[PDB]
Order: sequence, then C-alpha cells, then structure tokens
Amino acid sequence: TSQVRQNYHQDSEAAINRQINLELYASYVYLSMSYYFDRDDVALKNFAKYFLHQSHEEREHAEKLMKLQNQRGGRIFLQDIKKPDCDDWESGLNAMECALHLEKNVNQSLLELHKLATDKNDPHLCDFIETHYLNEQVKAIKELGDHVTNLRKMGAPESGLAEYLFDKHTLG
Amino acid sequence: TSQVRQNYHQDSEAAINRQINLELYASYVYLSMSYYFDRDDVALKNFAKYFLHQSHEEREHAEKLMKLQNQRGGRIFLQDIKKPDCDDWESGLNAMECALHLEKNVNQSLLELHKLATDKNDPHLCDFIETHYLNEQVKAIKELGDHVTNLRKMGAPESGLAEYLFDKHTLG
Amino acid sequence: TSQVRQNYHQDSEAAINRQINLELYASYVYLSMSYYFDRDDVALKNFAKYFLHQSHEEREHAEKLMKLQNQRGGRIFLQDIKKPDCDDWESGLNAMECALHLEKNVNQSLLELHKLATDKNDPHLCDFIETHYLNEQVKAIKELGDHVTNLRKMGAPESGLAEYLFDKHTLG
Amino acid sequence: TSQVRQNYHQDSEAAINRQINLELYASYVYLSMSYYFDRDDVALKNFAKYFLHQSHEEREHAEKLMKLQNQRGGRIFLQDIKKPDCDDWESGLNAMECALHLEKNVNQSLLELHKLATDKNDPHLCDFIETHYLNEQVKAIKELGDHVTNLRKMGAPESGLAEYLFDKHTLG
Amino acid sequence: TSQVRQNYHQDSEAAINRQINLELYASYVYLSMSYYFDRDDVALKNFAKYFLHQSHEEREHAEKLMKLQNQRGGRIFLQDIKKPDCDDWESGLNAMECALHLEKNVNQSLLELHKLATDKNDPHLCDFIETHYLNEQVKAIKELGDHVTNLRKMGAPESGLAEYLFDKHTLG
Amino acid sequence: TSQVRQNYHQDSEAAINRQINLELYASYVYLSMSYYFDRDDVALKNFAKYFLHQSHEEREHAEKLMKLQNQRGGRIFLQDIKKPDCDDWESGLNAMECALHLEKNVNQSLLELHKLATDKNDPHLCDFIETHYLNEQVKAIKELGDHVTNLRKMGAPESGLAEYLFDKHTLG
Repeated sequence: TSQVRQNYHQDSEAAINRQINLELYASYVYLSMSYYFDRDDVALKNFAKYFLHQSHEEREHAEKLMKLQNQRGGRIFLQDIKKPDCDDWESGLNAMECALHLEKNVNQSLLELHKLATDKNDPHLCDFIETHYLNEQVKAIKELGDHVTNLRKMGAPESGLAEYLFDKHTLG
Repeated sequence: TSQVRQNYHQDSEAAINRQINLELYASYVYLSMSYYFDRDDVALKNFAKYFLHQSHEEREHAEKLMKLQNQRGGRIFLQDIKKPDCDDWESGLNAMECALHLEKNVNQSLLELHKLATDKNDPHLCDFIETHYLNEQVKAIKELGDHVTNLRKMGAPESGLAEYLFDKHTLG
Repeated sequence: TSQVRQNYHQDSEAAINRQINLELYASYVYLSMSYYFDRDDVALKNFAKYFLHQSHEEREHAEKLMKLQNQRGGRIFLQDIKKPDCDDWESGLNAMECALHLEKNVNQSLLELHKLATDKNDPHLCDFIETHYLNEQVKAIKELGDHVTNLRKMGAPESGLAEYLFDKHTLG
Repeated sequence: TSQVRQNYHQDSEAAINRQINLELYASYVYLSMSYYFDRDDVALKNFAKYFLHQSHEEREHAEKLMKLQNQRGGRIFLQDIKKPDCDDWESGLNAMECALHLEKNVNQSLLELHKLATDKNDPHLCDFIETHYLNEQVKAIKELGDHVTNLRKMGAPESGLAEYLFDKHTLG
Repeated sequence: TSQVRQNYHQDSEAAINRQINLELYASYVYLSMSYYFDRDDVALKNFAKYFLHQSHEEREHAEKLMKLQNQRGGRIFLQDIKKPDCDDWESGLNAMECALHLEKNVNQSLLELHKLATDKNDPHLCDFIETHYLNEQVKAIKELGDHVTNLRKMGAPESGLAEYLFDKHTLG
Repeated sequence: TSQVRQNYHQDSEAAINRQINLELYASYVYLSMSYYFDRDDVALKNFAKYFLHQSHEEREHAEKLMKLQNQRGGRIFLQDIKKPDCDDWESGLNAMECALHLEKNVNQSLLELHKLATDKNDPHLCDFIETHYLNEQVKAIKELGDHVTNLRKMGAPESGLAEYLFDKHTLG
C-alpha cells in the first residue's frame, strides 16, 4: 500500500484502466484512416493532415490519465489493443460517420465514470473529469456534426466534385 | 586512355549515353506540352507554369550525368533528338496520362542500369543512382498519380468545369 | 492492381506489415516504462523525460514506413498490439537491459529485411533501409551500451546513490 | 481557324518554325562545347561557365518566339534536332571560330526573315524583330570578334600559356 | 566478447586496421611535401598552404574510421608508420604526380574493401563506405587530374615562369 | 650549402630531427588513449575530448619546429614512428601515470638540447626554447600532477564512483 493513497477506492482503479485502454484504441483507429486517404486511388490530401492531427491529441488524453493515475497512487495495468473494424472506409462521407459513431461511444463511457465517481464520494475525480474532458468531447461532436451535414447536403458521395471542393474551402 | 580512369568498364560508358539522350528527349517533350495549353482555344494558364517548370529540372538531371561522365574520365557521344509523338494533346486529362506514361519508361530504364552496375561491381555508380535519381522518380510518379485520379473522379474531360476549378485550387 | 505499382513483389508487402507492427509494439513498450519511473516509490524524474522522448521517435519510424508503403502502391494490413512482457521493471539498471535487449531484436529483423530486399533485386528498397534506419539503430545501441556500463561500474542497483547521481549529471 | 488571327499570312507561320528549330539546334551545340572543356585533358574551367551560360539564353530566345507564335494565333510544328558537326573541338582558339562561324549564320537567317516580313506588310512582326533580336546578335558578334583576335595575337594555340592567362584575366 | 557486437565478422576487423594504417601514412606523406616547398631554394608559398591543408582532412578520415570501429564494438590494433619514399621531390610538377600516384592506391584499396563487405553480407558497412569515402576520392582525383594537365601544357618544369604564375592565379 | 645559413652548426641539425620525431611519437600516443576511453566497456566520454585535445597541440609543437628548421636553412630528415607501448590502459588512474611518465621524458630531452645549444654559442636557439617550450611543459606537468593526486585520494580505481564523479565536476 502506497504512502500517498488517500480516499481512493479500489473500484475506480479498475475503471480507469478500462478508460485508458479505450483511448489508445481510439488513437489507433484514426491512424488507420489518416493514411487511407493518402492512397493514390483516393488522394484527398488534407483529410490526412486533419485526421492525423486528431490522433496526436487523443493520445495526449490517454497520456494525461496515466499522469493522474499516479498522483493518487494507483497502479497501471495495460491490455492489448484491438485492430480497427473495417480496413476499407470506401469514401469520405462514410468515413466521418464511423468517426462520429466512435466519439459518442467514448462520451458514453465517461458519463458512467462520473456517475461511479459520485457514489464513492470522491470529489477530486468529479471536478477533474468535469473539466478536462466533458467540455472537450462536446465541441468535437458538434464539429463533426457539421462536416457530416455539409457533405450530405452537397450531394456526396454520388458527386465526387462535392468532396473535392469541400477539401480546399474548409480544411485549407 | 585518360589518366584518371579507374575501374570503369567500357560497357557502362555506352549505357550512359543512351540514358542522357533519353533525358533530353523527355525535357523536349514537356516543352511541347507546356506551350500547347497556352493556345487561345484551351487557355489554362497554370498548366503552362507547371509543365514548363518540369522541363527545367529534367534538363538539370541530364546536365548532372554529363558532369559525372567526366569525373570517371569517360567520353560523351551525342545523338539526335526525336520529336514528340503527338502534337495535339486534346485535353487536360489525356495530357497527364501520356506524361505519366512517360515517366515509368524513364524509371524502367534506370532499374536495368543499376542492375548492369551491379554485375561489373562498380560501387560508386551503385550508390550514386541509389541517391540522386531513384528516390526522385518515385515522388514524381506518386504526385502525377494523384492529379490523374482527381480529374477522373471529378468528371473531366466531359465537364470542363472540373478542369477549370482544379486549376486554381491546386496549382495556384 | 494499382496504376503506380512497378517492380514491387508481393512478398515484401507481407514483410513490411510485420515490420510496422513490430515498431508500434516497441513504442508501446517505452510508454509503459516511462510512466513506471514516475511512481512515488521510485521517483526518478528524468528517466520519464528520457524514455517518453524515445517513444515519440520510434512512432515516427513506424509512421515513416507507412508513408513508403503507399509510394510503391502497396496495401496496409494492421494487426493487434501485444502488451509488454513485465509490468514491474524493479530498478533502473534492470530497465536498461530489457530495453537494450529490445533494440537488438529490432536491428535483427531489419538485416533479414535488407537480405530479402536483395534477392528480389529491388534497388529502391535497398538504399532506403541502407539510409534511414540501419545508421540510426547503431547509434542507439552504442548509447544504451554506455549507460548500462556506467551504472554497473558505479555499483547500482545495490547502492541507490549511484542511480540518483547518475540522473542529474547525465540526463540533465 | 482561330478567332484571334488577324493579318497573319500562312507563309510566315512556316518561316518561324524553321527559325525556332534553328535556335534549339544552336543551344544544343553550346551544351556540347561547354562540357568538352571540362575534360581532364583540357581543364579550362571558366570556358565551361562561359559557354554553359550562353546556352541558357539562346534557349530563352527560342522560348520567346513560341510565346509570340501563339499571340498571333499560329500553330507550332516541331522537327527533330540534329547533333553537332564535330565532337572534338581540339583547342580553345579553334572553338571560338566555329562558334563565331555559327552566329553569323543565325544572323543571316533573320535578315531574310525581316525581308519576308516586309513583303506581306505585317508591321507588328517588323518592329518586333527590329527590337528583341537584331540588336542582340550584333553585340554578340562584336564580343566574340575580340576574343578571337586576342588569342590569335597572343600566340595561341601554339603556346598554351596564352590560353591559360587569358582565362583568369578576362572571364574571371 | 562485447555486448553490442552484432553481425560483425572477425575478418573485417582485420581489414579496417590495414585501412586506418594506410590513412595516417598518407597524412604523414603530405606533411613532408608541404614543408618541402617552404625551403628557400624553392619558395612557392601557396603550395605549402595547399598541401598542409590536405593533411588535416586525410587525418579526419583516419579519425572517422576509428569512431566507426567502436560503434560496432571492434578493437583497435595500431602498427608503425613508414616514412615517405623520396625526400627530395625536385619540382612542382613531379610532386603532383607522386601525389596523384598516391590517391589511386588509396582508392584501389577501398574497392576491395567494399567487395569484401558484400560477401559477409553486412549492409551497414556497405552503405557507409558507399557514402563518406567513395564519393570524395573521385572529386579529389579529378582535381589533381587538372593541375597535372595545366602545368604540363604550360611548359613546366622547363620554364619556371609557368610554375610561378600558376601559383597566384589558381591557389590564391 | 644554402645562402641563408649563418652560425648554425651541423650538430644541432642532427639534434632537432631527433626532437621532432619524439614529438610526433607523443602525439601518436595520445590518439591511441583518447579512443580507448570511447569503448563501450569503459565509456568515460570527456576523457576522449580531453586527450584528443592534447593530441592537436603536441602536433603543432612538432609543426612549429619544422618551421624553425627552415628559417635557419637546415634540412629535414624524417624517420619512422613507433607504435605505443601498451594497448590496454586498463583504467583511468593508470592512464594518467603513463601519460605523466611520458611528459617528463620530453622535458628531459629539451634540457639537454638547451645545454647543447649553449656550447655552440648560438643565442637565437637559446632564447627560442627558453620561450615557446620550457614554460609550457612546466604547466602541463603541474596540471597532470593534480589529476593524479585527486583520483588517488578519492579512492580510484577501486571505487568506480570516484572516476565517474571526477569526470563531470572537473573536465565538464
């Protein structure tokens, strides 16, 4: 038993390690997409720069939890990382959906985590997640919410011209 | 027999002169294209600046070999330069294809050249071509690989609007 | 079959995907170590900054191959990532050994890869790995070679004072 | 028939294409000389820089006509380029003569061209060649006129010392 | 047996030590020449600055190998250094020849070394010598190739005036 | 007989050449040490930078005499250079001793040289060595005098910790 451990219940320590594992899995997914659009048969450049940029941050989140895990004197158990579900994402529009479909799952997990954090009556963990995460995932959803709408309204995938113009006048 | 000639076999000296002649022929082709798009019946400006810019570099390659040819104390025999195959390139998309169709031939020649350079066991020529060329032609192919794809996906040549917008939002 | 594929044999494409998977696995290992030394029961700070810094680069290597994989028009198959072998690294000195023990395996794989790259007579892949990797792994080994020696000679782990002083006067 | 064609007679369009072909042929000649003096058995450096520099400009002339050819809405037919006459130029002095012998031929052609341009009563073509060319070829001749004289008076080729000193104190 | 030794065969380690010994011997030769031209009975100043400058670099080469020898965990055996062959070099022109005669021997040795490096299938040593040496010795030969030619053509040694003027207008 | 030779006796000219040969031999010794400490089984970095730095200066001394040898119009005879005595120096402390043991021999030779310079009554050579050497070798001895003492007092070689700390807090 560590000397700095105070008011930290052995249940949460099992929850975080499921949270962290989820993060890295997410960051591993984007990495797969961001190089898919670099293939010569698709060749939308900025999508690479956009998604690849996502990957770096979701890593830092994952890194940031581990930094917290020690501050309360917990331990770190790591599990294996699963590969993505689908290798061929097949189009720009279809890509964002699964991406959007990914975030809400992540946001879904955190809600239960704050709920669990209330029962044990650990305030420090309440306010923490009330700060560095919940406020972020909202803005991320809203942003992807738009890009999905615009492409659908513009007529993609059916007209490739929609995808191309959307590249330069938004992500440029 | 020159005084600086060492471990340089009389076979390669016949290969280079076929390589150099190929280069200038290439640089002479681009020159024809880059002024074709300047005609008033086509009038896509940046294509001129793009291809004309290609011409200058493929010349330097050709120039760079000759600078090597003397460093090993070889000789330089020049042959005549053939005109291009087709004068009317007829469209933007059709232009890139023959252009792409041109590079792979050039890349095809160099491979055999490095192969020949291995048999005679001349290391200097191995590492040289392993450096200043093979790595370039790859990136050139990949680049033209994209521009072909985008235009085809955007619906050119059939819709001229595809070609025009592609001018400003890429080569600008 | 892609349009840019030239002189790229279907065997290598299966080798790279085993190489890439190895890299990410490596970068995932360091990540585990670099936060192990942050625990309050060990608390050697710079080791964190040192290993964490390693992790970022070995990622870029992994990223750099994928960038090559498309330039030759291959494909990318991803597998799952295994967890590290040992969670408790137990000491500073014992940490470096397994770390050093890790690199030589990586260097061992690349040698066979260049060997395989010679049989198919693909020059581009020869000179590439002859450049951006083989020269790096040497310097990395030599560096870890020293740090292992110094600690052993200074009398660590048996005297913790050896580890501590070695922190500030080297990694600072 | 192009829409911008005005007062441009089908005879001149056949003359220009003989003019352009002549230019590139000239620029291809200098290129051969400028690397001849780089051989180790001659090794006069600045001659390389001097002639190589000539090559670039005579190219621009050739390029400049084509830019005129479209402004009047003509067409561009390209022919093959002949190799130079003599591969071994054998000495510095003998080199300049054939070079000087080359220019006057070029100047000879333009005179007939302006003469032909007067008969058809095309003013635009009169004043053009009266400007960007005729005034240049004069100064070029006069310059080479001197270098021939100085070397002959100094006693070259018979005394190599004449050639060498002439390198540094003139072209430097 | 060192801990960092990997895929390094005991034959090469015997070759390098013959290579290094050759280098220092070379650097010791130039040193003798560069002070020979300082004698009052010859008194060509810049030759001193030129050759003395050569000596410093060929030392660094020698130093650079030793820095490689440890990176692969070899050992270093040093032998004695022989004095030069001829003390009185007797003239400027005759000096360069023996100098040129020296380099090609050095270049001759390296070729066999890369050949030996291919049999053992050590890639790291292949690409290394393919880089930091073979490309240098070429340019060095070509340079001395010229200076020999110019002096011979100018009429040295027979006319001392040739040597003197060649000092200021080249090495200055 | 040279024209600038004045009051320079044929005995000294034989002494200098024994002095110069001694210098280069010294500079060749340090070179061996300074790369010995770079081996992975020792790995004390600054010792390399320290001794390697010594080598450069003792070379300049050797170079400086030769520049004197001509000013009096002597001649230069070079002999072969012997290899060092012991390849494995085995420890830091033991290294300095043989190093210190080396200098005093050098200082021992110069004393006899100034003594010989007094008999022939050559003042120029008296004051010269009274200046650029004798005052240097003193300070060099005193410096190595300390480093030997400190290590011995600190308990090296027996405690490696002594050597290591002495690296950073002195030669850094």
